[PDB]
Amino acid sequence: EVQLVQSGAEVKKPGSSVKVSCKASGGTFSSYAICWVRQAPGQGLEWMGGIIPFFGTVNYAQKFQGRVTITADESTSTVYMELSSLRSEDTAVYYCANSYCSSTNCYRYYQNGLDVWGQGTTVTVSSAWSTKGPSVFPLAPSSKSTSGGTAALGCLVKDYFPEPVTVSWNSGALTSGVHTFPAVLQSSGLYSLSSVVTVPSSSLGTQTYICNVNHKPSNTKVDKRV
Amino acid sequence: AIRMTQSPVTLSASVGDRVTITCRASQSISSWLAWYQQKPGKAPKLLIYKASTLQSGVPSRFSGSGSGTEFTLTISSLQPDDFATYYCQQYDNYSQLTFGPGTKLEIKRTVAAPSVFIFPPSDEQLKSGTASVVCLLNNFYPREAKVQWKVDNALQSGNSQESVTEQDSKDSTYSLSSTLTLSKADYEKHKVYACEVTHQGLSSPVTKSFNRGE
Amino acid sequence: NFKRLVFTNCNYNLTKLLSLFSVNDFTCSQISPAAIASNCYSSLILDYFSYPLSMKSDLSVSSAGPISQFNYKQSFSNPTCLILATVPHNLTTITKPLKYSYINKCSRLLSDDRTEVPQLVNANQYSPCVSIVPSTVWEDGDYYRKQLSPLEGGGWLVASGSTVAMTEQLQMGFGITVQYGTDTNSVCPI
Repeated sequence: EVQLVQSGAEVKKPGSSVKVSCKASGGTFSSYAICWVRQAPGQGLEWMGGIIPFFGTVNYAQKFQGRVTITADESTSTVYMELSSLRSEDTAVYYCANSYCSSTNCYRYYQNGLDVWGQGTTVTVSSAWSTKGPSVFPLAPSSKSTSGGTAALGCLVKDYFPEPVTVSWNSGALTSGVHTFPAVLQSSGLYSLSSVVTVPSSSLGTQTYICNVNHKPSNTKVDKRV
Repeated sequence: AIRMTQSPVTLSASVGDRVTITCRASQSISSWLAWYQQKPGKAPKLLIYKASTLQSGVPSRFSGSGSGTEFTLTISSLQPDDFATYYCQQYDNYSQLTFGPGTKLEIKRTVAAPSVFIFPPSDEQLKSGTASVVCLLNNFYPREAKVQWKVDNALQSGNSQESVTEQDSKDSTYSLSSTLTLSKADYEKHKVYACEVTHQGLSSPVTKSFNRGE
Repeated sequence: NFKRLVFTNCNYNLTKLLSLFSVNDFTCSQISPAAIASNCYSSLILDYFSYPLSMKSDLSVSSAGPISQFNYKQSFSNPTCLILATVPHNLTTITKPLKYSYINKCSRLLSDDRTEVPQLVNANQYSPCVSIVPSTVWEDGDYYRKQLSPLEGGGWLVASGSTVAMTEQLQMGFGITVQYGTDTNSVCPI
């Protein structure tokens, strides 16, 4: 039962240097082989850098060749991936996987199975964008829609650089008809997203709907009454 | 020297239906092409190794067969847990483990027409100096939904931000949000705004337009 | 011409050579990939030769490929590990030759040239044909026949070589044979 633990999410700058540590256990350190892969958000999986810790031999993807250096310490069972000249494309999640351990039933050092995976780290690249506070902008109800049965209203979160925010409606009362949209990076180097709830027109007049936004890095909770 | 082409992405299979996915290597690896199941937002999981044997603990009789460049992956019975993005890895001559582009697997259901909405920027938002126009599409089974912005009946390019939610487990439906990209200036130049979505479910193209709102 | 180095009664660190290179293949027959490095034995033999990584299928414990029969072989009884790797080229210590060459055909051609019986090299021995062959094969399927004197044994002794060609970077083949000993296992890795 091989076990892999990876570093916490790190936010840095383009042109900086990133060091992510992959720690392993539950399998012979000399026998396992650590392979580093990068998954771009909403994109196909790619592999950058393959290293055998005991041998110390390193093979790198042609696209990332000369930009990624991987060093493994057998004594601490820690593998460090070093990337310099950071770019916006680099932002993604990084996974380290140890091939099946040998010493009994293997002979290609990979062969049977191969890869167990790790929790992963989301590295975010910001040129000068420090932690911002999310601003909730109301979606105006103009009563333009002629459909009584379906009325849709929402809150827009904007002006927050960090990746994770969570928004509840009516303190989580309505979990039906909610369509939260995944945050999207924009040229201004920050993420923005909107959460929408569909209610009958008669209900909208009778009850008020509150969107509550929680941001871990900001540590700020904002409630907007619609 | 090594490149990977997978089966057409977004294969349409309903639960209980056989799924066949094939990825072709650039050259003749012959004996090494593992299949990986990736759950969205999470770590990948191993499936068939060398494309000849199942990894311990993989159920549903995942079947992988083939030789040289050609390799196949067939699931006789489909289950809700089974639906996930599927990738293939080329190994041995480990100069470059090249992951395949991958194929998304989604439930197939009757085409659903998308509800069309549009949200005007609030007066406080205008006072902020931010101008955002958002059109919301909802409940459309096909992933493809080309969305365009019309000002004075003219298409706007590079002014669109698109966010698509994953299919609901309960409804298997998709929603699309399009944004103006927050044109802080030049909003004064144009008095009209329109958003149009092209969809198979819509009998005719439908445009939601707000002019001089409020 | 596989260069052969034999190491006796010396402690080691095989990782130093591997870390310098970029390894692509490490097949260990009858043993674990690291078992040879982790456990220590009577003597270690290391071979290095100009062999194309591209002919991965040709290099196998059992194959009908030409190298097995003529260019190179390893003892079945002893555990044998083969490493296919690549120098980074950052080091200028190792320069590159012209092109890779291998013996496609080594056989006892009769004085008639009708019936032919193939000559198959055993493990640990250079092929009889390689003495006739030089260092590199200039053209595809070059064949060399040496006039044989009665003192040599008479008949026809023939040799053949085939072109492979080489990429910018260098592909090399490594052959490792490990011998167990009753007590003299002194070659090894508060």
